[PDB]
Amino acid sequence: RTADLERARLGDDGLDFQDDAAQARAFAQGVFLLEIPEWLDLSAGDRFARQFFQGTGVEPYGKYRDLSSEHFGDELLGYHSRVDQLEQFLLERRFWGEVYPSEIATLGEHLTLLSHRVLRSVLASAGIPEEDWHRASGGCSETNGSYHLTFNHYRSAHQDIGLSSHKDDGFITVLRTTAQGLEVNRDDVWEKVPVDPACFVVNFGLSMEILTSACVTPLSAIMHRVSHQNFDRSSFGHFSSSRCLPGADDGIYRYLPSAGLERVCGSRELIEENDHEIYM
Ligand SMILES: C[C@@H](CCO)[C@@H]1NC(=O)[C@H](C[C@@](C)(O)CO)NC1=O
Ligand SMILES: O=C(O)CCC(=O)C(=O)O
Ligand SMILES: [Cl-]
Ligand SMILES: [Fe+2]
Repeated sequence: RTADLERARLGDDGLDFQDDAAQARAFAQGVFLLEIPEWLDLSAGDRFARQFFQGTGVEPYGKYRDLSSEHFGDELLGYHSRVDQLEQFLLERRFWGEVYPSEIATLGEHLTLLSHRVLRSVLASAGIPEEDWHRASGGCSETNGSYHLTFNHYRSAHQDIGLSSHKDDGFITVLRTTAQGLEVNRDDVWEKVPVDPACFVVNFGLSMEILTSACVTPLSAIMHRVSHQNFDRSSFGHFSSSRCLPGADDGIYRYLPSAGLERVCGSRELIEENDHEIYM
């Protein structure tokens, strides 16, 4: 009932699995483990995930509870109480420097560059021509995408599932979890994702699935969920999406082999539709 996931590392040539078969399975499963660089400090992010929901009486991060979507002119952002056990703080990179604590913005920058390197290995392995990467990824093949650094707290007193089954919206999710509860549906069976605090969980979102749907090896956005938590749980994730600013939306594309990119929908449109289905 626990998934047997491939483990990878970022090395001198990019994303290194144990062998080519291991990489192929990992990309086919749509989820794998990525070793956390030894120099990367996650302790401030872990603390933010434990505090952000607690209010201005709890230092240094409880005050972010007070920052609702209105403060950002973007309904996606700020503090959100979900219908599941989950409550969240979500912030897109254009606000990190102004709004996040400086050490949290730094964490977001590290993860953006790490995710950038991961995505480029995946795009190369898909055989998409390099000059199409920027438009295909809505800027994420460089550092031009939309990036959400999102903190999660599961309220165990709520008699809900932790987080309903869903696919992420974008291309790459880098997930930091230190406690059980994350499950994946591979081959129509729910399985627990092993907990390894020395690794990130990496998966693909809907944009990756759309982008590669006409390729010889389509990559899937893995269905996942968080089971009902009897004790509190927290985590955070870095989400890479096609640039989805209000007014500057880069679009979602499917790659047609030998032809080029065909536009499928808007990036914000996909995020809004997906969030709608996840919860209602
Ligand atoms: C783009 C942004 C979501 C903005 O609403 C990004 N993309 C995702 O797919 C998930 C969505 C849900 C599970 O987390 C939120 O409940 N989280 C993110 O931060
Ligand atoms: O908390 C987790 O482990 C998963 C969070 C998640 O899947 C999400 O926010 O999209
Ligand atoms: Cl609450
Ligand atoms: Fe998710």
